[PDB]
Amino acid sequence: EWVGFQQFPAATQEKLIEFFGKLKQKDMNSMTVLVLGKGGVGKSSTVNSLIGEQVVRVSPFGLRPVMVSRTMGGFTINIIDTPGLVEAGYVNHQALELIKGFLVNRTIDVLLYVDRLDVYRVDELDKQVVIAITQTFGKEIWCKTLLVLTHAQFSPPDELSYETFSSKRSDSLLKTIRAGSKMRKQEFEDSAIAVVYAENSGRCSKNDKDEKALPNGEAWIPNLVKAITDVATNQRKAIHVD
Ligand SMILES: Nc1nc2c(ncn2[C@@H]2O[C@H](COP(=O)(O)OP(=O)(O)O)[C@@H](O)[C@H]2O)c(=O)[nH]1
Ligand SMILES: [Mg+2]
Repeated sequence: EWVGFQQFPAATQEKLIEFFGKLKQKDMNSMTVLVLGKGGVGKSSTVNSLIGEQVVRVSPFGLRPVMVSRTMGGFTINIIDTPGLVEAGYVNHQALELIKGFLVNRTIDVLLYVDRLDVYRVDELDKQVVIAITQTFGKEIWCKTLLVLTHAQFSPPDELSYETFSSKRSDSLLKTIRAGSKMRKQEFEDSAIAVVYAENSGRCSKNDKDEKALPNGEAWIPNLVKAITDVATNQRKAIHVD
């Protein structure tokens, strides 16, 4: 049993059942979502949120990946949660061979590249991480990618709007994904990487259906699974590691 699914709001399960069924007609009855990111960004919390139960560890401070599989009515979602890819402000190459080792003989259907919304810049390290992922998995992982921005409930401090701040922050990271993967114009706009927002804090405003809602009113956990279901299905080739 997927026990976390009975603890979702009534309207979140209505939508999840509707998205899993839309896959079960392309004859896909399972999918593998890899979760990659720097430490601190909320990768483990987004897994706990998606699964609807506390299944991976949550911390302000390693070491092996953990696969989390749940089945609901003929459909299997496997989500791999990884160590942070960063340490001492340098790309951690060991955490990357551990993730690489756990993925040999697996088919990755979606990558969720996770970062925080609530951050004012991107640097060399952010690009060093994009490049290490490209060198590990191939430029093709970015055709199966979602940019997932946690802390979505943040309020920019400086008299500057939520949509101005977040479209700048998104633009930033997508431009860093492009440069770091050294993809050409045509290849980059034809992976057309979507940006989805996450609010994992228990402090998170609910909408009128008890769904964890973004500042615009939308149940972010349905938005995330619609988007996952879509990359899993966009008919770009999936990433088999061997
Ligand atoms: N407010 C808020 N805090 C978050 C969110 N996601 C994660 N956190 C917090 O950030 C810290 C790092 O979380 P974790 O999920 O372990 O991220 P990881 O290191 O990438 O696995 C924890 O103390 C979390 O509670 C979010 O969406 N909103
Ligand atoms: Mg973690």
